[PDB]
Amino acid sequence: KQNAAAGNIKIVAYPDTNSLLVKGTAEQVHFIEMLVKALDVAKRHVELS
Amino acid sequence: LEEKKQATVVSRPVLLTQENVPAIFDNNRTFYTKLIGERNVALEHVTYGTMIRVLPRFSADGQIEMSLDIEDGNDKTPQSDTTTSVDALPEVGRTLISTIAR
Amino acid sequence: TPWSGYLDDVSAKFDTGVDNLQTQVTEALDKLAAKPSDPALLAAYQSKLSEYNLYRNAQSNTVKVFKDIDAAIIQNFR
Amino acid sequence: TPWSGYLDDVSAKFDTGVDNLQTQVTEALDKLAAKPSDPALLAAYQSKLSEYNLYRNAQSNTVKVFKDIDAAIIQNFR
Amino acid sequence: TPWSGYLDDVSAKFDTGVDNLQTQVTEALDKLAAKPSDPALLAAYQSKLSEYNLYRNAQSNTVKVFKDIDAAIIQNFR
Amino acid sequence: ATPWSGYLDDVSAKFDTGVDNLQTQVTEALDKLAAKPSDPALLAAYQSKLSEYNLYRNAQSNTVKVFKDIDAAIIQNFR
Amino acid sequence: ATPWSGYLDDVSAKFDTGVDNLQTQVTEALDKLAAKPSDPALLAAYQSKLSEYNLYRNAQSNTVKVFKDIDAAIIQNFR
Amino acid sequence: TPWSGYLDDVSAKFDTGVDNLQTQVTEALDKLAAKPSDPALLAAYQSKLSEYNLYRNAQSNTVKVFKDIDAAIIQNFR
Repeated sequence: KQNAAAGNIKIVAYPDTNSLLVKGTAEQVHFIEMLVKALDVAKRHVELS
Repeated sequence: LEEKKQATVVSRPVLLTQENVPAIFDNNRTFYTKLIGERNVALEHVTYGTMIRVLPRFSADGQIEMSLDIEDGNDKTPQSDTTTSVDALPEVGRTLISTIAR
Repeated sequence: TPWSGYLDDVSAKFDTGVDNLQTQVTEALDKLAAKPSDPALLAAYQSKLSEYNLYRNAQSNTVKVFKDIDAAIIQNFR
Repeated sequence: TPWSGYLDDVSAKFDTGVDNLQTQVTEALDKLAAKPSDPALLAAYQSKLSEYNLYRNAQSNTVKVFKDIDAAIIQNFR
Repeated sequence: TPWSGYLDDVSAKFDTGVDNLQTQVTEALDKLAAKPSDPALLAAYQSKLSEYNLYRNAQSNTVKVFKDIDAAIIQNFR
Repeated sequence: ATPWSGYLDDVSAKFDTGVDNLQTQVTEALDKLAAKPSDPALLAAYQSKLSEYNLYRNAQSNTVKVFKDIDAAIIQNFR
Repeated sequence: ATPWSGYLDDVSAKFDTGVDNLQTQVTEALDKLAAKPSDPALLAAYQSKLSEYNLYRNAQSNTVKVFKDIDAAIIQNFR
Repeated sequence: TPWSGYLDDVSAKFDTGVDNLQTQVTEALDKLAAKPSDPALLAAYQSKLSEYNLYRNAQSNTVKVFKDIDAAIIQNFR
C-alpha cells in the first residue's frame, strides 16, 4: 500500500546477468528504478604520460 | 671497435570467454641459442612467459568493457654469463599492468 | 586500500626493511650452482644465506609475542 | 528482510570490519597445502591464522557480555 | 575524551606513568627491521619489547580487579 | 556411501590432496636406497624426500590443533 | 629530559656500563686484523676479544629473560 | 608498617625469613657485571638468582590461597 514502510525493500545483486532483483511495492520499485538510473553512468577514460 | 644491433619481437595471444565469466590464459616457453660444436660453449637458453586474466561486459552501446590483469616478460638469467653470445636472445623487460578499459 | 591487521604490519616491516635480500639470496645460489668450486662464490653465498636465516627467525618470534599480548587482554573482557 | 536483533548487529560489525580475512585465510591455506616447504608461504600463513584466531575470540566475548547486561535488566521487571 | 570514569583514570595512570615507551618500542623496531643482524640492536629490542609486555599485562589485570570489587557492591542495593 | 567427515577432516585432507604422491615416493625411495645403501645419487635423493615428508606431517598436525582450540573457545560461551 | 627506563633496562645497562669499552675494542681489533691476517700477534689478540664479547652478550640476555619470567608469575596472581 | 593486615603479615614473614638475599643478589650482579668471564663469579651468581626466584614464587601463591579462604567465608555472611 501507498503507506508501506521504506524499510521493507529488499535488493539482491545477480552478477550472472549483471542485473538486480528488487522486492517491494509498486511505488517503491519505481523510486528504486529512478535512483538506479540516477546512479550508473559510463565513466570517462584518462591517459597519463 | 664499432658495432650495430637491431631487434624486433611481436607476440599475440587469443582467448575465448563468455560475458560476465572470468577467464585466464597462461603460457611459458623456452628458446635455445644454437651456437654449435663439440668444442662448444654450453647451449644457452632464454624463457618467456605471459599471464592474462580478464572479465568482459557488454554495454548497450555496442561496447565491450574488460577488467584486465596482464603480466609479461622473460626470466632473469645471470647464468647466461657468456660473452661469445653477443647474439643473445633479445632481452625484453618484465611488466605488470592492471586496469579497466572500454 | 587492502585489508591488513596489526600483525600484518609488524610482519611487513621486515619485508620492507630488507629491500632485496629475497632476490639476492636466489641469484647468488643460481651463480654458485654453476660452478661450486669457486671460493669467491662460496664466500658470498655463505653470508647471504646466513642473513636470510636470521631475518626469518626474528620475523616469526616477534609475531608470536604480539599474538600473546593480544590474547591476554581479550581474555579479560568477561 | 531477515529479522536481526541487537546481538547479531554487534556480531555483524566484526564481520564487515574484517572485510576479506575470511577468504584470505583459505587462499593462504591452499597455497601452503600446495607447497609446505616454502618459507615465504609459511611466514605468510602464520600472520593470517593468528589474525583469524583473535577476531573470532573478541567477537564471541563481546556477544556474551551484552547478553549478561540485558538479562540483568529483564530480571528487574518483576 | 571529555568524560572519564574511575576505571578510565586507573587505566590512564599507567599510560602517563611510562613516559614514552609506546614510542620507544616502535622506533626500536624501525631500527632493527632495517638491519636484523646487529647484536646491539637485538639486545636493545629484547628489553623494550619485554617491558612493553609487562606493562600491557598488568594494566588489564588491575582494571579487571577493580571492576569486580564494585560489581559486588551494587549487587546489594536491592 | 562415503563416510561422514567434519571441518577438521576437510582441513587434514587438504594437505593430502596437495602432496599428490609424496606418500608413495617416500616408500619407493627407501626401497631403492636399502637395496644399495652406498650410492650417493640415491642418498642425496632420499635426504630430500624424507625432509619434505617431515615438514608435511608436522605442519598438518599443528594446523588441526589451532582450529580445535578456536572452536572449543567459542563453544565455551554458549552457557 | 632523559628517556624513561624500566627495571629490565637497568639490569641490561649494568653490563653496557660494566664492560667499559669492549664494543669499541672489538671493532678496532677487527680493523687491525683485516689489514694483515697473517700476523700471529694480531690473531692472538683478536681471539680473546671475540670470546669475551660472545660471553658478555650471552650473560646479558639470559639474565633479562629470567627476570621477565619472575615478574609474569606475580602479575598472574592479581586475578 | 603503620597499618598491616593478616595477608601483610604472611607476606612479611618471608621478607624477614630471608635475612639479606635481597641485597646479596644485587651485589653479586655487579661483581659479575665487572668481569662476566670469571667462572667463580658465574657459579656464585647462578645459585643466588635461583634462590631469589623460588623465594618470590613461594611468597605469592600463599597470599593467593589465603585470599581465597577469606573470600569463601565472607560469601556466607548473607
